[PDB]
Formats: sequence, structure tokens, C-alpha cells
Amino acid sequence: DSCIQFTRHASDVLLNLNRLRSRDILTDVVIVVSREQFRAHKTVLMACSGLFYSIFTDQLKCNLSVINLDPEINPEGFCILLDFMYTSRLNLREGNIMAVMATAMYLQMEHVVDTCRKFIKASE
Amino acid sequence: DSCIQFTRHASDVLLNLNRLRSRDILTDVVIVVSREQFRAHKTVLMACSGLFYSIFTDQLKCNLSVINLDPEINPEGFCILLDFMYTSRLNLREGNIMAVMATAMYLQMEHVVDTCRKFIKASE
Amino acid sequence: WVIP
Amino acid sequence: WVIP
Ligand SMILES: N#Cc1c(Cl)ncnc1Nc1ccc2c(c1)CC(=O)N2
Ligand SMILES: N#Cc1c(Cl)ncnc1Nc1ccc2c(c1)CC(=O)N2
Ligand SMILES: [Cl-]
Ligand SMILES: [Cl-]
Ligand SMILES: [Cl-]
Ligand SMILES: [Cl-]
Repeated sequence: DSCIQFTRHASDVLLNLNRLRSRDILTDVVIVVSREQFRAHKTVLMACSGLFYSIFTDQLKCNLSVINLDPEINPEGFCILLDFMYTSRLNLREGNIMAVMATAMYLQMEHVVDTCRKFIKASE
Repeated sequence: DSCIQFTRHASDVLLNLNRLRSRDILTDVVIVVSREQFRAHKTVLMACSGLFYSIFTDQLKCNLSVINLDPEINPEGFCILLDFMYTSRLNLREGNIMAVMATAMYLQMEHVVDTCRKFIKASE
Repeated sequence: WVIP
Repeated sequence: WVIP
């Protein structure tokens, strides 16, 4: 086509989606990770995670308002990844890298798994 | 903070949101523009438009599944803008620029109004 | 705005 | 990935 493109559009959309999340506006699911709960938008989760894409395209699970993750999943690891989904920013640290990588593998977030593997290989 | 950032993340999220829209997955509103209907996600509309942000933060309107736009709004103009919201790409042409600008003004999409004004000024 |  |  002969379209023009607004460079910052995708980033501005994501910034607004994060603002809606912070104010709990039109959030439609709560992700339970052991003792912790995280409110989010199903569409953003599906757009970032192979696991959530699978869950919310399921004819029964698409209607659930609560999703319980595997008890081995670390809440801090999940929190860091949920923040990444809504911001493009990953708070990767020596103290959390193993939990972040294991959570990214479970959530099926290939690019996060890739940078974790690379940061781990550099430290060995 | 000491975060790392994935450059393509925002664009990949938007691409997936558009794929969900095309397959009618978790769309939660229909926008009626005279004889035409457009299914979309409320969060994306709010993230792109001052008008939709106002509508869906309203305590009564947030729960509506159908929103009827002003009868002066052109459906093709709306379609071009809805595509822009989900892709960052604006199909701006001599034959549609007046309708696109009027629709962008109504929807409160400042950056679209700005490029329309500039393209119009160049042709006079 | 750019030509993509 | 970049340093933002
Ligand atoms: N929502 C949506 C969606 C759609 Cl519509 N099409 C294709 N992928 C979608 N999302 C999704 C699927 C697999 C993975 C990711 C996201 C990130 C990753 O590492 N794996
Ligand atoms: N959703 C959301 C939202 C939030 Cl949370 N905060 C601030 N703006 C939001 N969206 C929104 C408001 C005004 C305008 C636009 C988008 C584009 C434009 O030209 N005007
Ligand atoms: Cl439930
Ligand atoms: Cl990823
Ligand atoms: Cl309704
Ligand atoms: Cl805009």
C-alpha cells in the first residue's frame, strides 16, 4: 500500500495499556501465583505469551476471570515478566535471573528466554 | 532502573492485537457508524482515542457492548482510523483526507489531525 | 510520520 | 535487546 506510519504509535499504545493496568481499568482477569494476585488484560497477556495465547483461545478458559499458575512459579519472576509485557522493559538481575528464565519458559516468551540464556552463559 | 529493553516488543504486541481483531478474538464492543459495524477491543480504542478514553472510563458507558457514532461520521474514514489504531499505518489519500481529518478530530487523535493539516496545507 |  |  501507500500508507504513512507514525513511528511512536505502538509505544504510545503500550504506555496507555500500562496506565489502564495501573488504574485497574477494564482489567478482565486475575493471575494467581501462589499467595499473590496480579490483575491484567487478557488481550495483552495473549499478545506477549504463548501460554496465555493458548489459555484464552480455549473455548472454556476464555471465560474464566481467575487463572491459577503452577505452584513452582515464582511471584517476583511473574511480576517482572508482567511488567515487561506492559512496558518492553525487563528488570533482569543476578538475584532474579534464574526465576525470570524459568517463568519465561513456562509462559512461552522466547525472546526473554533468549536474553536470560545469553546473560547466564556470559557469567560462566 | 537498570532494565534492558526489547526494541520490537511494542510493535509485536500491536501486531498480535491486530491478529486477534481480524479473528474476532476477545473483541468486546461494536462501533456503529451509520450502516456499518466495526468490532474492536475497548482497551485499544481507549489507548488511541481521546473520545474512546472518555467513553469507556464513564461508569455507565464502560459496560455497553454497542457504541453509536455521530451520523456525520464517514464509515470509510472510521475504518482507515481503526486500521491505524491497530497497525500505526494510515492510508491517507487525496480522496479520503477530508473524511479522515474530520473523523480524527471527532475521535480526538491529535497526531492524525496534525499530519492531515500538513498534507492539506502542502496542496494549497 | 515516515514512509514505512 | 538494548540499554534504554
Ligand atoms: N495474541 C496473540 C497471538 C496471535 Cl493472534 N498470533 C500469534 N501469537 C500470539 N501470541 C503469542 C504466541 C506465542 C508466543 C508469543 C505470543 C510470544 C512468544 O514468545 N511466543
Ligand atoms: N487508554 C488510555 C489513556 C490513558 Cl490511560 N491516559 C491517557 N490517554 C489515554 N488515551 C488517550 C487519551 C487522549 C488521546 C489519545 C489517547 C490520543 C490523542 O490524540 N488523544
Ligand atoms: Cl473464574
Ligand atoms: Cl518475549
Ligand atoms: Cl449495549
Ligand atoms: Cl493519533
